Amino acid sequence: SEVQLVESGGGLVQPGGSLRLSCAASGFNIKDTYIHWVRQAPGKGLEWVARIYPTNGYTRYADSVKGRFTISADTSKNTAYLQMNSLRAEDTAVYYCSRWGGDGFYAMDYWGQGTLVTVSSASTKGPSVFPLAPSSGTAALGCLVKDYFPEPVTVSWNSGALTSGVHTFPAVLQSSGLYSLSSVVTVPSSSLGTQTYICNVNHKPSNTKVDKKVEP
Amino acid sequence: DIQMTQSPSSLSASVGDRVTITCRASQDIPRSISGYVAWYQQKPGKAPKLLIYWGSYLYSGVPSRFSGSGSGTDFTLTISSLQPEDFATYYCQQHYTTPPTFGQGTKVEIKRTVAAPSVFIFPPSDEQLKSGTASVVCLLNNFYPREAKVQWKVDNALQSGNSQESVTEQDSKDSTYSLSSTLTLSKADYEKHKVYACEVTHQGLSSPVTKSFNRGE
Repeated sequence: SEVQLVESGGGLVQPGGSLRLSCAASGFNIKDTYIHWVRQAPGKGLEWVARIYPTNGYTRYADSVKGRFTISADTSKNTAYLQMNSLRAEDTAVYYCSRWGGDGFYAMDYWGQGTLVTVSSASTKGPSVFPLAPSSGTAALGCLVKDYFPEPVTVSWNSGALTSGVHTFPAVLQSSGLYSLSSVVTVPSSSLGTQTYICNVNHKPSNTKVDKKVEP
Repeated sequence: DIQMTQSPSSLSASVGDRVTITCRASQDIPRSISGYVAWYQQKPGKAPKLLIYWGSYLYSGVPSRFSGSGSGTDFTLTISSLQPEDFATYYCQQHYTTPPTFGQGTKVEIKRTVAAPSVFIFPPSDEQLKSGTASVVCLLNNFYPREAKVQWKVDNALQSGNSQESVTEQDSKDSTYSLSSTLTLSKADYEKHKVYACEVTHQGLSSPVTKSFNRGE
């Protein structure tokens, strides 16, 4: 099988709180190289924070996290970990697992998809989902995903079968402190009444998962 | 602690153009030294991807239009023929020593022909009004360039402070943007006004376009 790094464990956490991220490696043995965590705060750049050499457990950290975060690796589970303690607003970021290619290769050739860590004292809230209904040779229709926290939400259409013309908008933070987004799709007005359209909203922070039928 | 300082910060270029991005190390390194910088491409909401390693070596699977070079303190990424897929933020990195450090990033946007937005308006759902709030939504679909102004008008009364906009990242196939504007009103307020309008201005429109609806049809 193929080289691959899958992060997990992210989510909402209160200031001063703790959290532990995992990074499952596949298609190579993490013993052969270094594993890193690199993070990216919203709208900012890439910041290396820790590295580990699994075989002997050697670790180094960026000053910004030194004394609060700990990296480790379970060779038998081929998995790396980031124990984050005493968390602060500034640690809010997408956390990526990456690696060094190996002995002669200090570039980072594989990264995971990243896991979002949101440090905040606000509590979890599932979205309400309302339809954005079409009427009047092209139609537009959508779903309003409203009043949820924290980020993120996934939206697909017709169980992933409809992706052409789809736009899912970046969330905006309302003055109430809850996020709201819309997801729209343009289709041919002939299909209206024949083919039905449903959006699959998913908010794993609240284990909310809702389908909604959009029609006039 | 080697800092990498990247330039320019943002740029706009057309399909087919040669694009050149620059990166400089803070530590004085001589011309006789090279091959310690790598370059990464990050699309919105995705992991960065390796393009170039050791200054100038092309990573497997990466299109031949990307190339790098450099020595001493100065390095360069070149895209020989910019493609619409190439919308992304580009980051350089030193792997001379630890800690690994990155440039600030260079945002590449694709310049293309002007396209006016297609505009659509959506009244609030019934299912929503029960909750005691009403959202009206205006969609500006697939347009270029990004600058566009949306004004709400309620029975001609121009609105302010009760709406928020969101705009998508440049599309990787057609290089357009889309935009949503959402007008949030209380039910009591929404009930006591009749015609709800959305007025869009954009350099591709000879005259502003207005989509509207009357409450209840």
